[PDB]
Amino acid sequence: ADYQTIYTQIQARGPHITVSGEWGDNDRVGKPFYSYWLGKIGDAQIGPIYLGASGIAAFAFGSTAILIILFNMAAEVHFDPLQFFRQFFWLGLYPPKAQYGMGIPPLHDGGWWLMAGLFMTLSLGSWWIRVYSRARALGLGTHIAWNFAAAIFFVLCIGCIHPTLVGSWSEGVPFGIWPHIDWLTAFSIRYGNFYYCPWHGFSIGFAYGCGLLFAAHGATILAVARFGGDREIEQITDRGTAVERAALFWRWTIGFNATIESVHRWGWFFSLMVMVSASVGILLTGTFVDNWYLWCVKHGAAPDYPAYLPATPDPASLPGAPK
Amino acid sequence: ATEYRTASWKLWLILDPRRVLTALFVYLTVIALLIHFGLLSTDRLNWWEFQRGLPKAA
Amino acid sequence: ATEYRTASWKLWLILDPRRVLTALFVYLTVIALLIHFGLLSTDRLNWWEFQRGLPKAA
Amino acid sequence: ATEYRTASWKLWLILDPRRVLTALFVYLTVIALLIHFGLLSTDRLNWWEFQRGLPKAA
Amino acid sequence: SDWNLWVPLGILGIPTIWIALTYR
Amino acid sequence: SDWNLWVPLGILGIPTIWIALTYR
Amino acid sequence: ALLSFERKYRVRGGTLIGGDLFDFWVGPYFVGFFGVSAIFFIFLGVSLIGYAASQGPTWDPFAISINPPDLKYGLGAAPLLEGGFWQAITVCALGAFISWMLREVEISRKLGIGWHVPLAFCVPIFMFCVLQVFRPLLLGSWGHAFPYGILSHLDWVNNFGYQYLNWHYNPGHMSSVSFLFVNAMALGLHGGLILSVANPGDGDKVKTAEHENQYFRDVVGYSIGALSIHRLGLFLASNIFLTGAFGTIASGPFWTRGWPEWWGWWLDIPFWS
Amino acid sequence: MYHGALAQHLDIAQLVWYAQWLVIWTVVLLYLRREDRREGYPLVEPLGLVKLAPEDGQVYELPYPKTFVLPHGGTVTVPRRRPETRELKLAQTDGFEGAPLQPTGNPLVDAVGPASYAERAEVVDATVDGKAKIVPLRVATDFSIAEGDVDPRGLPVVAADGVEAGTVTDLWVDRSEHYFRYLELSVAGSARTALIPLGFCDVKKDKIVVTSILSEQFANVPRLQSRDQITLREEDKVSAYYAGGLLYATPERAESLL
Amino acid sequence: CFEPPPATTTQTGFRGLSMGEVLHPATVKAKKERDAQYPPALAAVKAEGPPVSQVY
Ligand code: BCB
Ligand code: BCB
Ligand code: BCB
Ligand code: BCB
Ligand SMILES: C/C=C1/c2cc3[nH]c4c(c3C)C(=O)[C@H](C(=O)OC)c4c3nc(cc4[nH]c(cc(n2)[C@@H]1C)c(C(C)=O)c4C)[C@@H](C)[C@@H]3CCC(=O)OC/C=C(\C)CCC[C@H](C)CCC[C@@H](C)CCCC(C)C
Ligand SMILES: C/C=C1/c2cc3[nH]c4c(c3C)C(=O)[C@H](C(=O)OC)c4c3nc(cc4[nH]c(cc(n2)[C@@H]1C)c(C(C)=O)c4C)[C@@H](C)[C@@H]3CCC(=O)OC/C=C(\C)CCC[C@H](C)CCC[C@@H](C)CCCC(C)C
Ligand SMILES: CC(C)=CCC/C(C)=C/CC/C(C)=C\CC/C(C)=C/CC/C(C)=C/CC/C(C)=C\CC/C(C)=C/CC/C(C)=C/CC/C(C)=C/CC1=C(C)C(=O)c2ccccc2C1=O
Ligand SMILES: COC1=C(OC)C(=O)C(C/C=C(/C)CC/C=C(/C)CC/C=C(\C)CC/C=C(\C)CC/C=C(/C)CC/C=C(\C)CC/C=C(\C)CC/C=C(\C)CCC=C(C)C)=C(C)C1=O
Ligand SMILES: COC1=C(OC)C(=O)C(C/C=C(/C)CC/C=C(\C)CC/C=C(\C)CC/C=C(\C)CC/C=C(/C)CC/C=C(\C)CC/C=C(\C)CC/C=C(/C)CCC=C(C)C)=C(C)C1=O
Ligand SMILES: CC(C)=CCC/C(C)=C/C=C/C(C)=C/C=C/C(C)=C/C=C\C=C(C)\C=C\C=C(/C)CC/C=C(\C)CCCC(C)C
Ligand SMILES: CCCCCCCCCCCC[N+](C)(C)[O-]
Ligand SMILES: CCCCCCCCCCCC[N+](C)(C)[O-]
Repeated sequence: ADYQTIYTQIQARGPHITVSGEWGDNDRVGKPFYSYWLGKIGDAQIGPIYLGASGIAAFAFGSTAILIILFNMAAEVHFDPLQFFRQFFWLGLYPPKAQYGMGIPPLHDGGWWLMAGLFMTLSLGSWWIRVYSRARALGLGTHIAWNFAAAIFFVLCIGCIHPTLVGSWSEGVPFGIWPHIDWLTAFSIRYGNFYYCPWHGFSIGFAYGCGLLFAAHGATILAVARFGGDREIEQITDRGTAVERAALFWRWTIGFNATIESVHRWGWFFSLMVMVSASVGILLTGTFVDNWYLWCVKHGAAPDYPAYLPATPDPASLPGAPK
Repeated sequence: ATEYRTASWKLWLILDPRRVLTALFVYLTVIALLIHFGLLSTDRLNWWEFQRGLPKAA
Repeated sequence: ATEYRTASWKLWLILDPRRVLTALFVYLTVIALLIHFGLLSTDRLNWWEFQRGLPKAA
Repeated sequence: ATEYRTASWKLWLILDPRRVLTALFVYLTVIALLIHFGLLSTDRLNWWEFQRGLPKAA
Repeated sequence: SDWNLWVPLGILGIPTIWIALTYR
Repeated sequence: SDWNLWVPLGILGIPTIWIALTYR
Repeated sequence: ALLSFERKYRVRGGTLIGGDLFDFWVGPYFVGFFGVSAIFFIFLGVSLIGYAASQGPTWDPFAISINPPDLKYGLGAAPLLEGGFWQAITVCALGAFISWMLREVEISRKLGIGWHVPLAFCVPIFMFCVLQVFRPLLLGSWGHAFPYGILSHLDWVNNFGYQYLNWHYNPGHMSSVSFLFVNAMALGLHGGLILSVANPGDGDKVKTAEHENQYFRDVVGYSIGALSIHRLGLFLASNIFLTGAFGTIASGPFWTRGWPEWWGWWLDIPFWS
Repeated sequence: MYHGALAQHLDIAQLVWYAQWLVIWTVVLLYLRREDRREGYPLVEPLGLVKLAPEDGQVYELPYPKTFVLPHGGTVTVPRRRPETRELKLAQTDGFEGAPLQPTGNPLVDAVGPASYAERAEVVDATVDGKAKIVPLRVATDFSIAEGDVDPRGLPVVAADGVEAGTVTDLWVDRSEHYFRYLELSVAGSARTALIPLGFCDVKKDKIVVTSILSEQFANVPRLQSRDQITLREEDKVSAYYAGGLLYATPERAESLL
Repeated sequence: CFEPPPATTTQTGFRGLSMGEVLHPATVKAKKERDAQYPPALAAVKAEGPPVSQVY
């Protein structure tokens, strides 16, 4: 085979050059070290890191959040250290279990949930700023920041916005491995099956889309790596045989192609759209649709199947039923 | 070698004390924890708690 | 060789003490663990607990 | 050949002791484990536990 | 007690011998 | 107390001796 | 009909099967032997869907469905309307897929590029095969496969997953899901990063490769490097299905309890139980 | 009475649905697809009938031009009109639109099909400092191989025949990526070094195996202009030569398997 | 842990929907053995004499 696409056979070492920012060249932190193993898939060098304010802040809120989360998880196993470690995935920080509408709930029932929520929110933001500022610091464009934005917004939607529009904190996602997942099912059951929500559709489309696209783009570049097609930026400004082939390949197959530059747009667009599509769906849910299946039936989208075993009338609705 | 009987010691020319030291430190620590906690998760041989072992009693 | 009978020793020219050592360390530790825990998971052959065995008793 | 009979030995010119050695090591270990645990998962031929076999009894 | 059943002995033993003798 | 249950001693002991004697 | 640079590349040869007779382009499409074959399946398979859907009970595009045969039919053929057409299409499907993939091989041969693309395309094909073919073989019926139908297919996914009591816990799934997410995020970053360097805003000069590196080594303190991201993308993408395929095949043939119960192995290690 | 009901059958969800669609398509069409036509358009025609306009809907098609201001001076405008004026040594099988072409002479030297290169700017690729990006390890003395790898310097280069083509002189490094791009070997029989892309050779413990081309055709790998630096065009030239050999080394590489 | 094949399967809803039960044949056997200790019916007796209310 061609081994040079899978891993790197002969590794290189030498002096790395620092691009001086607009500001905060000073707030780079740590002794850069190498990993020979890591060097077989990517660059081996691992430090330094930029610090600065946004960072500081993000960590600040982030940690507080984490602390509140974990601490409460411990409190669930009554602080038994052995049990904690065994039961860890099953432990969580839950939102309120009674109906208080949108009132700040008691500490012991959802209160702590809410606090961690707010702090997680704040870290996300601080981080956002990091991403956005750094870009501007180095004279790049802001695309990453905007993609990241959408992601954050979707977190907001399922965290507080949706709860708000229906007006109960009870609808919040809980913190914890298994329990954040149990949420998914509950939430779906409640809103009459999410497979039937169109935005869930869209989203998934775009998500699989990403799969397809990365596999394709990924594969395409490696296929043309022999002509130095991995040098993607010089290819943009001075088109070489590499991407000429890459283009041709796709044109001869699906019958239209991209450019080396624009394929990146497509990917960036699909990525974004996952998060956006999602957000919409979440906003609509509870607010305008109560039961997504029934809704799909009102617009006759829903498939209907004959009975295999005899059809069963609901017993509640019989003459002389109990309760 | 200062009146040594074996060559044993040459091991440290082969092995690297810093690795050994550090490894034992960890190794031991873990075994130790396993034993402590593991014991304290039985009914007999749990000090720290009331004998809810209910040894044979009831 | 200093008064040897076999050439056994030449193994270490081939094989590397440090590997063998580090490996054995691990190997034995794992086995030791398996047995210990393994035993302590039975009914006969658990020290560390009240006789869960109900040996013939009922 | 220092009083040999066959050339069998030339195998190690071809094979590499270290590979053979290290593999046999693993191969055997696995079979060993297989048999041990295998046996200890039956009813006849479990030592380590009370005769669950209910050999004919019930 | 190994009576009538030399099966494993044969299986274990035989090779043991010819492994001894073939590769000298 | 090993009553014809020299079994583990057999497995433990035998090699112990030849490991002693073969690599000298 | 040609890109300005297209002509110098349009040369004969590098077909896998049957040489020169099929070696031509219709417009921008390269045909080849497998071109022809693909088309044939596509056309037949689609037509077959239509006819089949015509004798359904609806024509709402979401609501149309071609279901596989009952479980009683085993691994045999079913009446055409009672699951047979399902069978038909499934073959046209495979047909199309494979012809598609081989066509790609022919194309790449002609261009002197690597075969990474076709191969990559092989992964989903396999998963299709896993779900429609293998898993049903192992349970011994076609009736275990999924139906063709936009909403219909999801119903299959849905029930399947509740057959083990909470599919979220199935460890194959966990891995696959993780990849799905990482992949998406990573495409976003890769997308953005190139775009930022190329279109730096204002009359700022286009930046260098070093700026890509700097940027990430700032934000998260590591840069995977330019080639390798491509390599890595391909990897993430691919294990979506590679790992999942394990969880899928497992459910039924190798596990019949709820998926959560399976974590019992850890939850129940008797030491700390 | 219901939340989100615009009629007895019309609800706000339903409307949003279409809305969503609308946007998607718009972006796709009125944007993304335009952005795609920055290279190689407008379409060209060497058979068809009086056409200054692709698939119809599209001669707007091309977006208005960008202007990439380049890192080390100068501007590029996209889309462009970059004309191919190499005179291709390719005869047509038929005069037909989309019937394939036959090379007239040696395809590897005449640079056609998989052996064709793009006419890139005849300049050296640069670092952020203004040094040359791609250089050998005679020049980049600061750079080195990672401890734990095989130094290919000294090894025999074995070609497709099973015949030693020559011996490895050097590695060439990308200074801004810390990555090795080329082996520079000494083609035995002549007094010349030829540059092979590292993606065309399987490096072993003892030998470098080159499946791409035959031993005899190492003599004709494109010559470098300078000794210690490589232009962007020379890169494409070198790469295309070996890849072209994947279809043109032996006559059977043409043919189908049966 | 990785429970070996085959599986008993039934169908409980329309074809192609993936509805129905999935059993490990082994496990069923074990349960069936267990649910067999149900002691057999006692030998039926001839209804003869007065009602127990007058006897006891
Ligand atoms: C185990 C789980 C599976 C699954 C789970 C699943 C979920 C949960 C969802 C879908 C959705 C979708 N799935 Mg499914 N899926 C589909 C296709 C589809 C589309 C109807 C839609 C979006 C696909 C997409 O954008 O992907 C990426 C590819 C892109 C963007 C390129 C374009 C592809 C195009 C959108 C799909 C074209 C297919 C045609 C509509 C129908 C067939 C062809 C025609 C000519 C007969 C195909 C063709 C196949 C097979 C087997 O070939 C299949 C298998 C499966 N899906 C597995 C069974 N899929 C979503 C949906 O919309 O459901 C309502 C959805 O929510
Ligand atoms: C039984 C329930 C189901 C369900 C329930 C469901 C719900 C309720 C929702 C989705 C949603 C989605 N579902 Mg679905 N789902 C999907 C896939 C998807 C995603 C495309 C999309 C969720 C968006 C996302 O990517 O989240 C992952 C990305 C996230 C969460 C963003 C994270 C970014 C964030 C910045 C992360 C960084 C965090 C920091 C590091 C902080 C650290 C924390 C500290 C402070 C402690 C597939 C492919 C399938 C299949 C194949 O069946 C499926 C079936 C189901 N879903 C089952 C039917 N799903 C969402 C949606 O689209 O609804 C319309 C959604 O709301
Ligand atoms: C009812 C029966 C019991 C039983 C039956 C029993 C038997 C029959 C045996 C033991 C043995 C052992 N038992 Mg025991 N047991 C022990 C612990 C022990 C260990 C002291 C010893 C394990 C030696 C070993 O396996 O080597 C594992 C690892 C080794 C040897 C590594 C060192 C060698 C290495 C190759 C050399 C390299 C050293 C370098 C300096 C370091 C290199 C560093 C590297 C990483 C760079 C504990 C802590 C308990 C408790 C808490 O209840 C207990 C209860 C019981 N045991 C039950 C009461 N046990 C064994 C023994 O030999 O006693 C001493 C033994 O034969
Ligand atoms: C209640 C049930 C659930 C469920 C049941 C489930 C099952 C049973 C399976 C998955 C699987 C998967 N699930 Mg899960 N799922 C996932 C995500 C995923 C995917 C990562 C993974 C694989 C999808 C697949 O098989 O593609 C299918 C795509 C295929 C087969 C490729 C089709 C492409 C084809 C080769 C080419 C098609 C070309 C077109 C016909 C051409 C037409 C186009 C036009 C241009 C002509 C998420 C993110 C969620 C969330 C967020 O909750 C979720 C929830 C659920 N899943 C619910 C809990 N899921 C699969 C898995 O891996 O399980 C471990 C799987 O088997
Ligand atoms: C389709 C769109 C996709 C998408 C897109 C994008 N995603 C992005 C970006 C874009 C564009 C970024 O630019 C940004 C980034 O930069 O990446 C490079 C980012 C991010 N997405 C992350 C994770 C992620 N993305 C997910 C999903 C999707 N993303 C969706 C799918 C998921 C899922 C799916 O779950 C996950 C988990 C992080 C890497 C990063 C946030 C960092 C943060 O916000 O920091 C917040 C800071 C903290 C939490 C503080 C940490 C404190 C430590 C651990 C210590 C606590 C210990 C304490 C007890 C004691 C203190 C002592 C201490 C010293 C020990
Ligand atoms: C991890 C790997 C990822 C990945 C990778 C790659 N993906 C690739 C490639 C790579 C590398 C290509 O090289 C190839 C391609 O060309 O690039 C565009 C391709 C392609 N992936 C398509 C769709 C796609 N990728 C999906 C998934 C992933 N991709 C995963 C995530 C999904 C999901 C997830 O649903 C979809 C729908 C087509 C656009 C295209 C082939 C067209 C075709 O196949 O032609 C042949 C067939 C047709 C044009 C029509 C077939 C009609 C048949 C005969 C009968 C009707 C269909 C019947 C089966 C009913 C089912 C419908 C029902 C469910 C309601
Ligand atoms: C004129 C004349 C003589 C007529 C008589 C002749 C006649 C009638 C003859 C007989 C006809 C015959 C025999 C055959 C018909 C033709 C034929 C073979 C047809 C096959 C056609 C067919 C089935 C087409 C369908 C196309 C298809 C399957 C899918 C459409 C594409 C889709 C949905 C893609 C998913 C969306 C997607 C990922 C878009 C991505 C955008 C792009 C362009 C990605 C690709 C791409 C990537 C990924 C890069 O990395 C990249 C890197 C650098 C440069 C470029 C690219 C690039 O373009
Ligand atoms: C060049 O410009 C650019 C850069 O350089 C400037 C960048 O650095 C960057 C990006 C900057 C970065 C820092 C990139 C790093 C971003 C990331 C998201 C990297 C993180 C990746 C991971 C965390 C790995 C993912 C791991 C998980 C999600 C957890 C999964 C959990 C489990 C249990 C998985 C279990 C199974 C596995 C782990 C592996 C299973 C594998 C198999 C079963 C089979 C393996 C298949 C193969 C090996 C392929 C077959 C082999 C051959 C074909 C030879 C970009 C975007 C840009 O393009
Ligand atoms: C000239 O006209 C034609 C063309 O050019 C226009 C063609 O290209 C073609 C295409 C022909 C080719 C060989 C194309 C090149 C070959 C490939 C691309 C390989 C891929 C081909 C396939 C996967 C399948 C093609 C082979 C067949 C359809 C043969 C049919 C075999 C049988 C038994 C049909 C009779 C039905 C029964 C006996 C009932 C029992 C069988 C079942 C229930 C199986 C159905 C259930 C499944 C899950 C199918 C899975 C099994 C497979 C997909 C092989 C044809 C046919 C046509 O003649
Ligand atoms: C107006 C008023 C009063 C309040 C407004 C408050 C507000 C903004 C609420 C909104 C809250 C939001 C956005 C809540 C969002 C909650 C969400 C999305 C939770 C989702 C998932 C969380 C998961 C999966 C977390 C599990 C966490 C753990 C198992 C423990 C945390 C630990 C780690 C991640 C490891 C790091 C720790 C290590 C260094 C030791
Ligand atoms: C459900 C999400 C899928 C969104 C649709 C993706 C757009 C496919 C691109 C078609 C390109 C059309 N064309 C040939 C004019 O270029
Ligand atoms: C891909 C997701 C499937 C659900 C989409 C719902 C389709 C609505 C269009 C159907 C026309 C009927 N309607 C809305 C007027 O009642």
